[PDB]
Amino acid sequence: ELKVAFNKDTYVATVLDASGSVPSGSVNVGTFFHPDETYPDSYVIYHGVRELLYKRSEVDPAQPGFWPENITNMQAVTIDNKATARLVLNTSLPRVVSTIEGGKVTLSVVALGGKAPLKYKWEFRAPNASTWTAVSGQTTANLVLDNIDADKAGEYKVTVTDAAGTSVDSTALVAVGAYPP
Amino acid sequence: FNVMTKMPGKETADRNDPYGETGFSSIKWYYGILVKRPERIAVMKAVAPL
Amino acid sequence: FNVMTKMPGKETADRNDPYGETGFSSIKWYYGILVKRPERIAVMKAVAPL
Repeated sequence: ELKVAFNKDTYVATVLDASGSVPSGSVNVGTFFHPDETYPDSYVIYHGVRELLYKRSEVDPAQPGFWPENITNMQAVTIDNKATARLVLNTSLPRVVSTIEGGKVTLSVVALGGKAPLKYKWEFRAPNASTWTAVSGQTTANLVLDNIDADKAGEYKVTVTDAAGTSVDSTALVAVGAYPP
Repeated sequence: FNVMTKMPGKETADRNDPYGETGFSSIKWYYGILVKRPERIAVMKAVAPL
Repeated sequence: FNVMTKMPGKETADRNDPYGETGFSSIKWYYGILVKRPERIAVMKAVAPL
């Protein structure tokens, strides 16, 4: 929920976060999900400000309005962003990794979003199951599996969660050939 | 029925969308009815079986 | 003067108005002055009665 303000004089649409403070002069014009719930990788912040100022009024950008009198000249507004950058995964886990019993498989994920305490998570699904099982201990980015056994095969999924609520995940299926004992 | 369509390209690119990655197709029409003789229309209203 | 006019219909139909029923007409020009000898232009000021 990115909150947008708007000052009618300077024509600056400050896209604040959910807990921002509206600048002296600007007025609340609405809220929109920057990572759109349904199509998450199609619209940008501009594509959300336009949908917010269309339902506004040139006479006073505080009361709602429509087509004959609304803020649709999208050249004078200057979006001034002060909302934390979306949690994006710069380097996701490989689609597939495959070693032999005894080898060392390492998985690494790099996240570039907005928060101080970017905490991590790790789960594990056996390749016949349905629910994810918590990988105890490893909670910091790179997960190292040394002397990997056959039972430690399946699908591993990281979950990079920021400070407030945002989370991004990425999976990596792991296979291990098992020579006879 | 009047139909207006603008396919994406050099026909939808403008100062608010310099690239032109959108289109639309709007259909509008004008309709009206004048009843000269209400006596010549009969309506019987009843319920129907489920 | 430069008068630019777009009639409602084909021309003025963007995402904002798919149906397209808004026109306009804009006039614009360019004016400037150059006082070659600002000594032959004299202004005398006073008040006037009701």
